[PDB]
Amino acid sequence: NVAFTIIFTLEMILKLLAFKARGYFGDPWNVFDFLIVIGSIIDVILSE
Amino acid sequence: MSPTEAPKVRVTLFCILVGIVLAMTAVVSDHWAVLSPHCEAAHFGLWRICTKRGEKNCSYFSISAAAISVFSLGFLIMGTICALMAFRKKRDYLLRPASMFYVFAGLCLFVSLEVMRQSVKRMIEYYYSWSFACACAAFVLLFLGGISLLLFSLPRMPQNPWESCMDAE
Repeated sequence: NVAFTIIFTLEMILKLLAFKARGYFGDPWNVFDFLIVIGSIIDVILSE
Repeated sequence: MSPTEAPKVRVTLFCILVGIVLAMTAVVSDHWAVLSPHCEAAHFGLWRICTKRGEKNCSYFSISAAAISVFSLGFLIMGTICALMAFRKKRDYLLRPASMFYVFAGLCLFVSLEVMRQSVKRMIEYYYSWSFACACAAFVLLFLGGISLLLFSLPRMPQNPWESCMDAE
């Protein structure tokens, strides 16, 4: 639960670097992918 | 312009700006547990916890419910920073992630509701006339407005075989 959550975080930091933000929130799967990464982190912190 | 000048996005954003304080009501109010032994009434909150007989005495002590609402304040800062700069500098995509944190603002509030219901469930009645109906309005505000703010800046279902989400302008 922690080990995957770090990995899909690290696909999202990379997909901010390549598109520089303006282009990342243009494709609405990435908007959903931003939504999953956040709530998955709160799954970790609130559990522990 | 068209995502940020529309009347549906400015009615919505001011309705975000109302319930940002309704949680801040609940963050310093201590009213949504009314104990009644019969006197030994208590008035619980998020920081203050207040036993009244008059001899009004409020104090401290359920520490899970406090730490969650830091991120119901930490997101609530970070939700506002993007939304503020999303009017200037001709950025309008940035209106989308600011809607995200407002959803995760109220979702941290709904946690701290039920945990202070579990500070009641182990602890004679339960009654509310101020805090429960404001914080379970602030949740009901922030969760519902941010989702509406989210839908109003995603483009549309394309309706026709040439359109695409993310198409020029």
